[PDB]
Amino acid sequence: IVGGYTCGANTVPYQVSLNSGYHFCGGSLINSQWVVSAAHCYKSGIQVRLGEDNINVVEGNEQFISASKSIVHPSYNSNTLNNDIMLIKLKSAASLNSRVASISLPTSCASAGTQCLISGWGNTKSSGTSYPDVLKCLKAPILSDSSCKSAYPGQITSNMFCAGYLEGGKDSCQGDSGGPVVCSGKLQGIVSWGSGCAQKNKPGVYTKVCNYVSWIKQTIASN
Ligand SMILES: NCc1ccccc1
Ligand SMILES: [Ca+2]
Repeated sequence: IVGGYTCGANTVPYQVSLNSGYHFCGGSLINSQWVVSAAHCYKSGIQVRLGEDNINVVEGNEQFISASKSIVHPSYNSNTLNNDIMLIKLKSAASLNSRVASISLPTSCASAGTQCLISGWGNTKSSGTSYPDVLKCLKAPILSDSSCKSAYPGQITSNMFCAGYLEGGKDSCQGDSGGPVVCSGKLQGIVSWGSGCAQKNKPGVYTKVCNYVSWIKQTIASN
């Protein structure tokens, strides 16, 4: 997250870190045994780390649980990033508490102008590289479909939305991928892609979660 703020320990209780020897992507806990992330975060050997603040220090609220199963969206296209969503099942159910909690799925899509909370352990610099130890946060509005399409000609599908600031300075970044965009207490987006971080006229692009609620629910019901 570039241009954000320190969230505060365990204040984003649905935020998970995906670890394969190191943090490599975010995700969102949606029930005691399932995480939503980005399909482009897929790999084998995932340990889901819940209850994290500093990802380099054991601070006492962590739960580390291996994945038992990954399910990349049936229609994910890694070239266009259309349908950039995957589900991860935990080998055991997480213990839910005030610091480790699921986030509600949308009942309805969100509209441009809605404020949302974006979070992660990704790069905090738009030029160069500095990766934080503690969780970072950014409040950002959803942008209109027309603004998003103007910023990225030929690239925005019905499964994507832009959020952030056209002027630059505030955005998600590499290492935030897969993490949450929460609006009004609902998971509306997944950190997906863009062009660089926090550059003028290049806002972040997010997977539009409301389009996937039926698939998420029916996948969970049979897996
Ligand atoms: N600045 C948007 C973004 C997020 C994650 C990865 C690449 C780009
Ligand atoms: Ca920790």
